[PDB]
Amino acid sequence: ATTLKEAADGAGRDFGFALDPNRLSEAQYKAIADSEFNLVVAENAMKWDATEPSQNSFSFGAGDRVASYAADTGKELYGHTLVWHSQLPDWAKNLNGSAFESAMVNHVTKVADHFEGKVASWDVVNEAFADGGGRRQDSAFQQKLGNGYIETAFRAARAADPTAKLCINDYNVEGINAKSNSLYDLVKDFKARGVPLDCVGFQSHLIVGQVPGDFRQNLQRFADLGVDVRITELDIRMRTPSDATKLATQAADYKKVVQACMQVTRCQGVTVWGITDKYSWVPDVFPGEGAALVWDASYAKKPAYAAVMEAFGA
Ligand SMILES: OC[C@H]1CNC[C@@H](O)[C@@H]1O[C@@H]1O[C@H](CO)[C@@H](O[C@@H]2O[C@H](CO)[C@@H](O[C@@H]3O[C@H](CO)[C@@H](O)[C@H](O)[C@H]3O)[C@H](O)[C@H]2O)[C@H](O)[C@H]1O
Repeated sequence: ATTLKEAADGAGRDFGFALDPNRLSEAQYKAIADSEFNLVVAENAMKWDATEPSQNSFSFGAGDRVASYAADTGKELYGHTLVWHSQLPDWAKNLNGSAFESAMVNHVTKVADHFEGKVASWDVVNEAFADGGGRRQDSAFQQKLGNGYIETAFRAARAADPTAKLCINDYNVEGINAKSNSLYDLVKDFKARGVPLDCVGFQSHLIVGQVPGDFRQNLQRFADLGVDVRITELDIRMRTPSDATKLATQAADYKKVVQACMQVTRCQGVTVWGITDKYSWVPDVFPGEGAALVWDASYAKKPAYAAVMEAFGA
């Protein structure tokens, strides 16, 4: 293999990236997107703010651009995300009770219907749980609808799209801890009761030198509930600027994550949360952190690149 795409293809797995469709007009970004990945997810274009800016008025141009990119380049398309507490438009936050429930249901229905037969899998619900266990505490969905909203969302998604793989996605659930235990309980419950649910996403926004040693064990116990698993938003951030030591540790870390996936038969693959450090979300959220991706800000391959290739068995 001479590309990460070839390595993943050869392994029978997915290697994806988070796309900003506006960056496709930057030819270097498009060249790498085209050649190095066999799956794409919209970094932002399919979120609620991006798709339903006012009640029952939809703006699918950006999401369609991502879908068309996937179809044109023959990549799997992964859908992110139907229900998420973050970036929720004010019009939705202003609704309550049944009016809010109906807005959620309408959103799930219209977005899943719009992309039906193009999007292969959806993050139906994103970030429902709390670090330390139990439900997230700053969510409009949890606060207005309570525990049942997750099941409502999954059933609505299946009603709209009978075949798409329906996933729940979260972060800080890579190791076995109170948060991933809560997520595990729900997955087991849903499968026991026949609630539509096909997959679990592990975001894997990790810090350099801190990959959970129990990641494989955790992925495996989820797979054993009878669902697929996926590493959905991998990046491994360090204190900037990078140096040789940090880049080597980061490379080792990428290898650890991709190997954990390789070691679990139902792990569909790994998606990294962007292409280049140039555009990574990390520096804006974490002051003085960054350099989290496989390409640097000048689109040079970092040591992480060879580590990913090696881990896919290339
Ligand atoms: O936080 C990282 C992950 C965590 N898991 C779920 C996953 O969805 C999340 O992704 C991040 O999700 C965040 C919120 O939706 C995104 O951050 C938004 O990213 C947007 C686009 O970069 C930012 O706003 C943009 O600013 C630009 C100014 O040059 C404008 O061009 C855009 O129109 C404007 O929307 C928003 O302030 C910011 O809130 C990040 O790009 C995206 O990487």
